[PDB]
Amino acid sequence: QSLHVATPLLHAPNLTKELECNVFLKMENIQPSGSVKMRGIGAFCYQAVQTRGTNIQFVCGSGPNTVLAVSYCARQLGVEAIIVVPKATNERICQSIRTDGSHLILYGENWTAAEVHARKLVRRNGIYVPSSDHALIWQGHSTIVQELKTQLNDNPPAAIICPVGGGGLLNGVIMGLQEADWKDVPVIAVETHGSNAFQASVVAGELVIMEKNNTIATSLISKAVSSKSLELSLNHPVVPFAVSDAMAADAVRLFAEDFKMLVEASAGAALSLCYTHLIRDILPSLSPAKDVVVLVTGGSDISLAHLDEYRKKYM
Ligand SMILES: *Cc1c(COP(=O)(O)O)cnc(C)c1O
Repeated sequence: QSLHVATPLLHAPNLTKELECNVFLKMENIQPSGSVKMRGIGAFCYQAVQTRGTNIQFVCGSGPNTVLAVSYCARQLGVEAIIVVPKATNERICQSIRTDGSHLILYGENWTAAEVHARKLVRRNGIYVPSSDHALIWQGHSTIVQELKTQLNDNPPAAIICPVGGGGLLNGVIMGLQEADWKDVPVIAVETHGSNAFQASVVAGELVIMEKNNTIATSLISKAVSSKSLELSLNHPVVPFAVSDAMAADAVRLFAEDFKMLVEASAGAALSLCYTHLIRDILPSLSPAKDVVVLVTGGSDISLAHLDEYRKKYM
């Protein structure tokens, strides 16, 4: 069936009180490998093996949580994995990949360069695993909504807050909502100002290309958003919103204090709409009779030293 697991939907009572609205947190940090990537990437990897067999090699350099998901899936599926990460990568990320039995290569100043290098390593029976832009990834991610429907007792929420990098998760959410007949549920698509290709693309009505962007929200860096994201944004209620690195960092700190979990600034971006109350400015109708769902995407590009740095720099 699938490599991902059903995850908890936690009530956030201090937030619910503060916001005068029910806040639920969808906990993707519980997935094998530590992030929501397990859904999308799990689906891609599973299908690749069903079609191509177990003599393939998975190849990936497309971001920290993608490579972790690929490493995990390759071990579960009994397949070779070739993984590239930037020269200065978090050591536990490296150890996890080695422990899985993947072949780890250290290369590049950032994840874009790791990806560029990884792409050149794909041989005749190798398959490159993208982070976001593939139909299988969207299908995999869409499983989150089927779960949400059950967990919320078929009551459509007032909004779903969804971090956006390349738009894979976004696409699965919107597609899941259409399949669930929740076509009217707004998705708040959150990015940081440092890399806002989705938001910029919606303004332009075409795919904006960005180079050299950086942000603490590593998994949200993308040169462009998927063409599918822009297409779906025309036919479903989507609100693009951007927050600062300082807001995302503060949310990571607050979530660690409140829920005792360390999540990436990527997930912190979505949580920041609640912690800052900006959600109320976006949806002025919110009331204690209404529900908001935050997709807490998890991620492994976070550590105690990140939290030291965030506190010093942004607070
Ligand atoms: C992949 C990911 C996202 C959203 O990514 P897309 O590229 O838009 O699919 C958000 N948070 C984390 C931690 C991720 O790994």
